Amino acid sequence: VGDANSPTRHNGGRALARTAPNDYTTELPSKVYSMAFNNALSHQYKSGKLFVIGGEKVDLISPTPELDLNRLDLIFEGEVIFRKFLEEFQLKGKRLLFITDKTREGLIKSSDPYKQKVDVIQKELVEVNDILRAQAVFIELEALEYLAMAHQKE
Amino acid sequence: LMKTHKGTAKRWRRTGNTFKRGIAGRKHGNIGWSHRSLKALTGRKIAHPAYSKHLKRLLPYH
Amino acid sequence: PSDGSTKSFKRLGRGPSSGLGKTSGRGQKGQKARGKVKSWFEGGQTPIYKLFPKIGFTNVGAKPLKELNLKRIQWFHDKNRLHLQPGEVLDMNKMRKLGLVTGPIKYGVKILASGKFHYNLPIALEASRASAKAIAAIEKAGGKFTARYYTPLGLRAHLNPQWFLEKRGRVPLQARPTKRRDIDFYSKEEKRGYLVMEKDKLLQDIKEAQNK
RNA sequence: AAAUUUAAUAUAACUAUUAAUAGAAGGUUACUAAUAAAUUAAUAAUUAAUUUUAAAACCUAAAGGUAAACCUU
RNA sequence: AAGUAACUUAAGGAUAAGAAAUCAACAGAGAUAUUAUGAGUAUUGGUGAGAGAAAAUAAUAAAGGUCUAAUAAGUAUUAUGUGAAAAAAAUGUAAGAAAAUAGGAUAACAAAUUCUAAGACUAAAUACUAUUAAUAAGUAUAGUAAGUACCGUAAGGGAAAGUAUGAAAAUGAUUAUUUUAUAAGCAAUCAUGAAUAUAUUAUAUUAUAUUAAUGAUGUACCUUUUGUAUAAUGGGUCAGCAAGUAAUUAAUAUUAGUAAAACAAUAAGUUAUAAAUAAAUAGAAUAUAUAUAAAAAAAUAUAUUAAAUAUUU
RNA sequence: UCAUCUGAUUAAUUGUGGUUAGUAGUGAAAGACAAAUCUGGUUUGCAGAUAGCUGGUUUUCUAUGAAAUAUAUGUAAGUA
RNA sequence: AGGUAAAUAAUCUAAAGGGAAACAGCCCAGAUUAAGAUAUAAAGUUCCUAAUAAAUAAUAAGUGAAAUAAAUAUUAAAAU
RNA sequence: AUAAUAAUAAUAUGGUAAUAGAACAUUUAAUGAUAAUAUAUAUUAGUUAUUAAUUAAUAUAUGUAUUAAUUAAAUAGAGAAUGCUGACAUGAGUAACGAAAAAAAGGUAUAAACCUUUUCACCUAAAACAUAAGGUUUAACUAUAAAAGUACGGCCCCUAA
RNA sequence: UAAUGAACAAAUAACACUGAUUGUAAAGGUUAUUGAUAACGAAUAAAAGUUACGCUAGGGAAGGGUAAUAUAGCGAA
RNA sequence: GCCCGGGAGUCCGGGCACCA
Ligand SMILES: [Mg+2]
Ligand SMILES: [Mg+2]
Ligand SMILES: [Mg+2]
Ligand SMILES: [Mg+2]
Ligand SMILES: [Mg+2]
Ligand SMILES: [Mg+2]
Ligand SMILES: [Mg+2]
Ligand SMILES: [Mg+2]
Ligand SMILES: [Mg+2]
Ligand SMILES: [Mg+2]
Ligand SMILES: [Mg+2]
Ligand SMILES: [Mg+2]
Ligand SMILES: [Mg+2]
Ligand SMILES: [Mg+2]
Ligand SMILES: [Mg+2]
Ligand SMILES: [Mg+2]
Ligand SMILES: [Mg+2]
Ligand SMILES: [Mg+2]
Ligand SMILES: [Mg+2]
Ligand SMILES: [Mg+2]
Ligand SMILES: [Mg+2]
Ligand SMILES: [Mg+2]
Ligand SMILES: [Mg+2]
Ligand SMILES: [Mg+2]
Ligand SMILES: [Mg+2]
Ligand SMILES: [Mg+2]
Ligand SMILES: [Mg+2]
Ligand SMILES: [Mg+2]
Ligand SMILES: [Mg+2]
Ligand SMILES: [Mg+2]
Ligand SMILES: [Mg+2]
Ligand SMILES: [Mg+2]
Ligand SMILES: [Mg+2]
Ligand SMILES: [Mg+2]
Ligand SMILES: [Mg+2]
Ligand SMILES: [Mg+2]
Ligand SMILES: [Mg+2]
Ligand SMILES: [Mg+2]
Ligand SMILES: [Mg+2]
Ligand SMILES: [Mg+2]
Ligand SMILES: [Mg+2]
Repeated sequence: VGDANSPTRHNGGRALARTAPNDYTTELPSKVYSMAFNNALSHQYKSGKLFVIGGEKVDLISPTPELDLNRLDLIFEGEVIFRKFLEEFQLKGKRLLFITDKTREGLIKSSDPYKQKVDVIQKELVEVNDILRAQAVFIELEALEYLAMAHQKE
Repeated sequence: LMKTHKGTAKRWRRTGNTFKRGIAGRKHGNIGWSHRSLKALTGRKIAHPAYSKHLKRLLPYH
Repeated sequence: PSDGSTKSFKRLGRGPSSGLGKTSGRGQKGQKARGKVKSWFEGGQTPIYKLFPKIGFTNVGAKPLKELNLKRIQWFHDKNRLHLQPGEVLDMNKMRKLGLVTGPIKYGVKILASGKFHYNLPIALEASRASAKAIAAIEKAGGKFTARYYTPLGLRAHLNPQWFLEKRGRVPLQARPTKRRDIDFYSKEEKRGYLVMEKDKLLQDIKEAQNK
């Protein structure tokens, strides 16, 4: 017997212990990442679960209706509206992802009752996982454009 | 991090894939031996395959 | 993941049938089998490092130049990725901008004649030097080569003076050569150096000094 | 229309990271070693913030000693 | 190993460092602190084990500059003994300067550059603690008890232990079925009667299960060995725990992305794009032409390389 | 422990307190003792010292499958 | 010398199966899993124990019958 | 011009050290239907060329899977360390129960062992009576060990080492 | 067919190869040569004993074989 | 190798480097 710290004995240490902050971070070429992002988006579009929202920037064929805007934004009434929307679109239980050009605080507030199934993400911080995870994605037109620019090709 | 074995570096030098080195045996005790024979002991020489692995490990950045 | 990307790693000491059972690829009972012995240990015979004489020295004054072949330039021209009517001289900076010479440039560029037989561009070229053959080729083409001197800092300035401008609203002027060898090189006619092709003041000054 | 589940939260865990903020009583046994306000905001009681205020034995190198919780001034 | 452990002393919320007698190279920069690159490069070592910068470019950072010295000798310097494996700045002992018309900085000298010692202050990035908030392919033997019980004269060491549930095993008693008092050996396997049990298709001359009639076959397992039934090692049985992991690099492979470029794209930088030489101002059209090295007037000769209506490696 | 044996006014025995010990004391000297035993204690730390040595290294299935020779070795239990 | 040192070949090492009573190294034969009809290897065929019948000689000692003990002596038998 | 499965012919399939290839169990993370007629675990009997899973019956949970599957990872698999911890065996109901003198009657149709009486014994310059030190207060105990001091100690005064 | 010795560190010459701010130098390198490690692939410039007071890790890195000798017996004399 | 002590030479004894 040696000291009582040998992993051979019940009270002792662990052999080949893992220690404090374990670093699991890995690399990926930026281009590859961009491609992956693009691919994800494409997949979503193919599914038909990509929905784009916008107005101010492009000429509209049909005129934007009253009582509803193109900002991706909303007891507080907003929550009720959100609920109604959900009911309409048959996507109550399923997880959804709002990709937003800026911090639409109101929207987030409205959604937070359904926080478990709702991601609300700022443009720059959207992840491939988040898109893939989401059963239906709602994105601003401007945000979409930005994303495209980012993960271009050249 | 890992580092070159400096002795090895001093002795050996990288030429394409392999390494070159000075022939051993010429420093002294040369007289009486034929100068045509000692011509062979001058000049560089290329690393034998046997020891290439070792060389590689020794000098990982060459 | 893509087929062929990943393998299972070999799990040692995990039962006999796995293949790497008890001894776990080590064999029996050696120093190797438990303790560490340096991979390149030779058994005590004088090692490959210790046997041979140590040779040469590293010239720290040396400045290795990036080589650039006429052939590459020609290829670029053919492609149409070479825009030189705006800037009539193709200097090192210009080359780097183009892509022509890629990666970092520490000391300078030497032009080399690889595709001299197929080179035909009536262009003004500037670099740290060029092989005789290359020079000849250039002259045949009806082109004009001159070989300039750049110190590290000077070279850096040349490559992107924009940065310098951004920093301190100025570009540092070009240093004269000071090392005798360098001076000699630039004087030489055959090397096509910028001291005699431009008729520099420095040379004149030197001459004056010699006289008096 | 109340219950059930799911996820989060305590005065009630530690460990690592990241971000913010700041740089603080133990014992012993007993003649047990306690509190009192005011002002301001919120709404007479109120909670909070800002304050002043009473008590608090003995021991824990240097009133001076000793064999810590004792003795001597 | 290592100026690490340890001991000792002293201060503070932080401390240290800090506005060049610094770096550099004749072009320049402009305090410190420490992270990427530079770079495992220069430097160095019984030239072994091994050790290893700086400039420069980037980040992090804060307003980062600013006088508090009547501007500094037993000081600089020298000799000598010590002194961060590479780069000095320090220091014991004695000798001992100079006024910006002057000093320091490099084996040495000559030029030239640059800074001004012997006077000073300095936030921020940082270290450690404590609290709060968040995130956990973290912990219920890293989940609050206890520094208690107990052990030691002492320094010191140091347990168990949440609540439910529990047909887990080892282990004990008992009952049932079956075998067993003329039989001898890893206690199993295969053959093979008989007895018992269960079975909602046993229709039976049935099927499974249990069971040491009887026969044949059968030197435990591991370790270590030329070789083990060995009378060589190890294990009383069961349950739980007990061993190829991580960081920073290098080389090969496979697949993916991009591709004469790749990664990063603030600028750098890394690898590739040209081989060779100790090094130097040298360097590419079938080879018999050419490049580099030794040689030389130039070839030859040796080695390695490049080079074949087209679209570069 | 029992028996037997030796000293038993002394270089005697013994109580109470104190001093000297870990490169290290004490020692009519045996390397004897320094808290059940020391050619130099114990505890904490350096610390996961080092070990060419011993032991151990946990599922299965497939394919291939050796060596114990030479050379060198402060080397012959190792390693190239 | 079941010794020691090398040479050649095999086997064992790392090889189970049949034989050699038992057997690392001998004699045959290389087990992917079964099945069990036909060839068989080495070894065997009174029983134990899977399988046998013949021919010609010799032996009378239990010689011998899967591990041959020598010089020599005696007795016989052939040949010259 | 592929894959999956099935044929036909052929060759190959012992294996230590070792190399190569392919799977399964366990646990965690990402995605994720479903349902008490469901699930999880266990026992028994089946099934599939079977370390695994599944079927049926049975028992216990549980308003119910980090469930199927694909990835990512691992404190990822144990008869082998004179391993470690816990539990339980074996020797075994064996050795021993530690210097030894007990008896009766009664407490008490409860006593070899507690108490009382009597008898007998043992120690007696002690196994007695006073004390010092020491210590889980062990005592004749909580209703508890009483001091102005003189063959009473401390503190106190005074010093030794 | 033997007549020999690595690297490292020193030393002497030649080379014109680099010359750490430039120029010189110093220093290094290239070429040629020098002296030994005989335990002769050379651990360091430099190294002997004892332990029955010893300790740790390990390994075994009278029996069995043989019958030279011994005893005993035979054949020949 | 260099310098001594007993013009050149021999024969002897001291040192001084070399000692990787
Ligand atoms: Mg194996
Ligand atoms: Mg071995
Ligand atoms: Mg082993
Ligand atoms: Mg081995
Ligand atoms: Mg007192
Ligand atoms: Mg300070
Ligand atoms: Mg200061
Ligand atoms: Mg260091
Ligand atoms: Mg100053
Ligand atoms: Mg005790
Ligand atoms: Mg055997
Ligand atoms: Mg045993
Ligand atoms: Mg005493
Ligand atoms: Mg003695
Ligand atoms: Mg004594
Ligand atoms: Mg095979
Ligand atoms: Mg060894
Ligand atoms: Mg033998
Ligand atoms: Mg073996
Ligand atoms: Mg066999
Ligand atoms: Mg074989
Ligand atoms: Mg076979
Ligand atoms: Mg017989
Ligand atoms: Mg016989
Ligand atoms: Mg096989
Ligand atoms: Mg494990
Ligand atoms: Mg187990
Ligand atoms: Mg097993
Ligand atoms: Mg075990
Ligand atoms: Mg018995
Ligand atoms: Mg008995
Ligand atoms: Mg008894
Ligand atoms: Mg008794
Ligand atoms: Mg009675
Ligand atoms: Mg008396
Ligand atoms: Mg008494
Ligand atoms: Mg030697
Ligand atoms: Mg030797
Ligand atoms: Mg020696
Ligand atoms: Mg013997
Ligand atoms: Mg014998």
